[PDB]
Amino acid sequence: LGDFGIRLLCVGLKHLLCNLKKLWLVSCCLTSACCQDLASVLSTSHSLTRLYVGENALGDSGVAILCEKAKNPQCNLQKLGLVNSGLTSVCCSALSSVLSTNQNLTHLYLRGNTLGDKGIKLLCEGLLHPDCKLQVLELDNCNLTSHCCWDLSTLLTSSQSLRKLSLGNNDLGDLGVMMFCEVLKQQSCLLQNLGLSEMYFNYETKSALETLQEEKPELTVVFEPS
Amino acid sequence: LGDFGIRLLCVGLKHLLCNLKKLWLVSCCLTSACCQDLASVLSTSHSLTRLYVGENALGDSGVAILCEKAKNPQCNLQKLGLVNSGLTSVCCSALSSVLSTNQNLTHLYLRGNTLGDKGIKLLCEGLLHPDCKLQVLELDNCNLTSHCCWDLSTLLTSSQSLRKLSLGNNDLGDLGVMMFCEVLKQQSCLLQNLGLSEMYFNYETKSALETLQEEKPELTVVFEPS
Repeated sequence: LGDFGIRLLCVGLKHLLCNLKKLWLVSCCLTSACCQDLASVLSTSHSLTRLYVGENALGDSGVAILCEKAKNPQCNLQKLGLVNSGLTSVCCSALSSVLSTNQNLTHLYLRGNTLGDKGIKLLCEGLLHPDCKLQVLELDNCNLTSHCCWDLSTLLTSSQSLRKLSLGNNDLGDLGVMMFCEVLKQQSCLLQNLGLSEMYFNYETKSALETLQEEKPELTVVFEPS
Repeated sequence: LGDFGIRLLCVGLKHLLCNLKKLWLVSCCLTSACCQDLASVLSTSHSLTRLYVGENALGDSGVAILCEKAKNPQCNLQKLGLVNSGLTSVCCSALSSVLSTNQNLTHLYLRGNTLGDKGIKLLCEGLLHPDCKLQVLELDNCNLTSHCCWDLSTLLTSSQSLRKLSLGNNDLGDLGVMMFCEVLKQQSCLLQNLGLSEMYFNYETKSALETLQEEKPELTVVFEPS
């Protein structure tokens, strides 16, 4: 269902009496060209809350379009599946704007996007905003490294809305993770799965993670690979 | 004084009654080809203790040659200036062998060599050896990152011979440095300049470094850039 298919599909999505709530357009050979129509659906639709458009060519220039309308505080978007969209840090300022302004957005899935450390810093500007209500943030293969741990650490204790943070298959660094343990103990509200899957650590780090689960029993799970 | 010049120079260096102790061949348009002759000088010379051959094309394949003779426990080499020699982690196993076996080697200067984290791991195998007597190790622009901090941390407290460690212009990470502070306090003998020059840190890290100097007064200096 390439870009043209979306132009046609959006005819129904923007239509009155269209009560569709969840729409998956994952891997539909889409490009940023279709974002102009999807953005309109997000703006006008009274019912669409779950939009999954990852595994597409909706790169930074595409997300910026979706964000221009998704940032509207009256938008009903709750879950945004911009997974393997080929995003870079370039559009994280747009995602940040949406996170900051759109109080209805509770789940954002960015895995597969090579956002790097710059992207995390930009997202944090929104995530740490008092009006951000994001609960679940997924950051697996996002090409992150240890230099972003200070910003992720900030989110772990400073974001009062965040509940889950699915860090994953990226070379984050085991030392960085040990820092997370120390800060999470400081009354963090991040009680859901912390990810860190497919991420390997030395002994001291693994010990720290096991300790965290015991010392902070309100935490659902670390979910180490071994 | 290219490789040929060295072949001629070594005639005097290998000669009896040649009491030369310090020789600088820095930036002399040398390649690994000359190492065959320099290595012979190191093996036979009764007086040469200071050999500086950096800023040359004496890459990994060149160092391996020098190491083959410098590793000899009867070698009089004390300072080895393999600075900007264009070395990679490939020859660090050779340098490790020298550090482990040659008890007369007290200063090793590797700045400018893109050794990376793999190089540090390999050097540590030698540096942490009970027979290693190295006192000064220079690692400035060595293309290191935060993933080597566990091995450097081990070096900081486990090597009883090391006195100075000139970490420098590399993106080591400020979190990594904070770890160094914590371990140095554990009766480290590394009381000389810790380098970390031209390396910029966040507030918490700078505070930790200033604290280290106050809490561990036997430490000569951290030497932060600001």
